[PDB]
Amino acid sequence: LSIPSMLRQCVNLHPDGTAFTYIDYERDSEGISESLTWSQVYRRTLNVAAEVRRHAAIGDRAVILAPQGLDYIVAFLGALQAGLIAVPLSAPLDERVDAVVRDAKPNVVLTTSAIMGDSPPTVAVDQLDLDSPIVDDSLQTTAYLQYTRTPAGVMITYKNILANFQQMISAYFADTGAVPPLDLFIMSWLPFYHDMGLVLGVCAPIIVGCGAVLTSPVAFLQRPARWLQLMAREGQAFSAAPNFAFELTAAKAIDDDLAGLDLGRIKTILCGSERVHPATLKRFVDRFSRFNLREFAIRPAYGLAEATVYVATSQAGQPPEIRYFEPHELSAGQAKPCATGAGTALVSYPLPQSPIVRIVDPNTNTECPPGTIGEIWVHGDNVAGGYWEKPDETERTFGGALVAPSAGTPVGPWLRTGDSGFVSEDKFFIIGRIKDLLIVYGRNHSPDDIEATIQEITRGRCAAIAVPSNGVEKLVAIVELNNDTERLSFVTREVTSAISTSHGLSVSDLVLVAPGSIPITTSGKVRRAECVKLYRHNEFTRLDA
Ligand SMILES: Nc1ncnc2c1ncn2[C@@H]1O[C@H](COS(=O)(=O)NC(=O)CCCCCCCCCCOc2ccccc2)[C@@H](O)[C@H]1O
Repeated sequence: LSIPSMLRQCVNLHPDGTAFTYIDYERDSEGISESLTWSQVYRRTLNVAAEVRRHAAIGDRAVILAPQGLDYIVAFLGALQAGLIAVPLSAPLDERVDAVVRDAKPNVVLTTSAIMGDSPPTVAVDQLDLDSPIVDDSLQTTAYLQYTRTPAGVMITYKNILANFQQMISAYFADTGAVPPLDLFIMSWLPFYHDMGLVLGVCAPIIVGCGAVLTSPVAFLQRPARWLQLMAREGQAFSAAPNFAFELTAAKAIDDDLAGLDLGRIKTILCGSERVHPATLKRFVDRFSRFNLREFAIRPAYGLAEATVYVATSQAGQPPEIRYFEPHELSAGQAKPCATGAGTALVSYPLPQSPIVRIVDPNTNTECPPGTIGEIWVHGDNVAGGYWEKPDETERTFGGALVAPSAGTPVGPWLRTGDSGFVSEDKFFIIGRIKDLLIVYGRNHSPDDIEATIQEITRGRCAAIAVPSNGVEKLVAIVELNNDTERLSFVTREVTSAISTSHGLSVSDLVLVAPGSIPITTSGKVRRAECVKLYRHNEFTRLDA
């Protein structure tokens, strides 16, 4: 039923089995290990549940404001144990944190003494005696709020979680009868305050019944090779990452750091949370196949917080499948398949069985014929019931109703994803986020394709954004370069020409910025939203000024 009850079952079956292992690279460049069996994490959880019960009631929200580590896991679990709606947030570094706190009106804050320095009662869980030897007041419905201009908290129920896990276990392990191997372990460096990192690092170990090897996204960014190192531990690894993490690892990992790594036991590496670029997948597999990385272990995956996490993934037992389409028709709105190597390449996602996806005209609420691009709509029991205390926004995002649905298609409710895609053959494809699209003379260009063009030339971070000006959208590219005045001219004319010939677009402004200037998250590739208003308020410093 609930995560607390599943954790108590983990303790019953395998009290002394290892549940969570956290590798901390902050003091020791090589990582200090600290591990909890099922019984020990349960004890900590119960102690946190006792402490939160002094401050909040069943149903109250509990904000978690801790760094990545075991204390975060035990704050979150202890909150669910005492029947509180957890709110996983990031450690203060912030304005969106106070906006979330105002929205969720929490009755307790769970944090650590270290960031205690950075009103509801505040608990430093590390300063609690967490290993001192009941509180099962768990809810059977709402587990936690997942926060993503006003901050909207996705209500995630235990039903959402279990349904998404059943869909996930079945698609990821369809080749083994929806049974994961005995050898499975979870490895993740993804932040626990993002949906991918929370469901994979914290929730999955309990629901699947395996242990997790965990670390911090700052450890991964410092030395991406550690990711491969930790996945190559004993057993069959299951991990996940955004596309730029695949690129970064292919780029910055030294073959000396990988002395004697066996990557052949890695069960699954999901690639998600952003557009999956075939070129990235090929660079990753071509560079790490030497260590026995299996190509069928790379699994592109699509989802969003509003669907708990998972919507679709590639066929189990096969390497990712790539399809090719004519780009002029793609911008026109039509998917026309073309020969291998011609046109744009898109990762083929098999139409999922559960949840179900449809391609729908956002202006008429009617399905699109195959090959016609529209908005991806999602139906299924993993789709959240709404945004916390936001009835109107809930209605606009979750209340998709299909007019004259096709045979076998529910009328509603549909989750409108904001993503543009199409169906070809019996696979569907994701173009990208609609708000990020560049519309020029009635045509639609995707910023992921523009940035993939620019990157190959720059080898750095990009953002292709749309700046409105006197009734149209103008193309602007924020381009990170390594840090003379001719060399700058070489890159500007190269990139400008590459966008001209590959897209038929004129670049209205190329902003050469230093590395780190484009807003990125720890798990977000680029916030093209933020780029637009940083550029409009002239907050960028160029290298050629
Ligand atoms: N594959 C993709 N291609 C293109 N765009 C993608 C995309 N995925 C997300 N996006 C973009 O990102 C938007 C959503 O952003 S978001 O709300 O913050 N959330 C996200 O993006 C998260 C989506 C990730 C996909 C599935 C992650 C699996 C999670 C762990 C499995 O645990 C298990 C399960 C079983 C066994 C062991 C472990 C989406 O609206 C879309 O625009």
